[PDB]
Amino acid sequence: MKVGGNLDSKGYGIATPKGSSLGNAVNLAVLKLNEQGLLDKLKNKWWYDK
Amino acid sequence: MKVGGNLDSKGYGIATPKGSSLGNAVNLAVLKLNEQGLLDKLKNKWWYDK
Amino acid sequence: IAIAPLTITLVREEVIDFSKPFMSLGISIMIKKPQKSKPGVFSFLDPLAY
Amino acid sequence: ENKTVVVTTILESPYVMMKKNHEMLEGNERYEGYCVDLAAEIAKHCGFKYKLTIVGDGKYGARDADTKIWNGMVGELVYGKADIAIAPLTITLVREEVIDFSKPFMSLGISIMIKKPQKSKPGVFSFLDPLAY
Amino acid sequence: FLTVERMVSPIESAEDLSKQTEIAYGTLDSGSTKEFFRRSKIAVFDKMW
Repeated sequence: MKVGGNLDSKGYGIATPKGSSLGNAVNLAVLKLNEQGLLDKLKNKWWYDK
Repeated sequence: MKVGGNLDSKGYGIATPKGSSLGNAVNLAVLKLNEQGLLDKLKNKWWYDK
Repeated sequence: IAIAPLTITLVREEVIDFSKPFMSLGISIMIKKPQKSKPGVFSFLDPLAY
Repeated sequence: ENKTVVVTTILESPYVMMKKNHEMLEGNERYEGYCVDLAAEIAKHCGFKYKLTIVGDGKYGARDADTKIWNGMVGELVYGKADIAIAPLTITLVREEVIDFSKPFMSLGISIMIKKPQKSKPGVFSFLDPLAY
Repeated sequence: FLTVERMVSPIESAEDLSKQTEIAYGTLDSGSTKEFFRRSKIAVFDKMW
């Protein structure tokens, strides 16, 4: 049983080396799927649907 | 009264123009206060403490 | 620099740089808080069974 | 020319785990989970080739207090051993101070796990329950 | 028994809001929310839009 609220606020993010040219476009895709809500569908897939 | 859960997952971040040199250090201070949890303190100040 | 409750969106990302989120936002539902309803006559058989 | 991206990760459910018949599978298809389809769609939008790889030391990544060396996927990216790390990784300052993290796709907090004490309401004996039989 | 605490809410979910027409619902005349549901593909959010 999970009880009590979150003790803090943390976030899951993709690790990319500093100066990597891929950080910006990949982060753009992050904003895309986030705005596309696919994250919700997959989180429901691997958390709620199963 | 607020009812129901969050319909989405959005966020607020400090906006700076592209190429601004202050983006990285200010963001570092953001991660600091986040790790310092002061954001929760002031959020309580202006949301729940009042 | 811009520090305000500004929603982070793609089109906004497309032009400037946003810092990491200091606060997470979800769509909310504000409803007029109703008063405590009186049960009335049906309290006769209401408890313990329907 | 374009090259295959070295994608590093760690086996973690429901994020990353090997398929039940992985032994007769090859390459990226040997694994399964949330972050698998995640990085998959990442390559879908960004249009590149990638390769799913497992972290060597089986850790998230940490900086030695003595040798100052970052281990795990952290050191992998720092020492160029990997191209990108997509995993249920906590974002911390010391981790920001060495590499770059994208905007958080999933916000989490500390949780409290306890047992589930279930006391089913008796049907027969609950009648004569209060004092004693 | 004999407790006036009801706290009954009619909808309790935006889905039920789509499942009703008695209590109207909306947002500002603009905002990232208006574009959100403007572009949302969820049958709930689409019907409500």
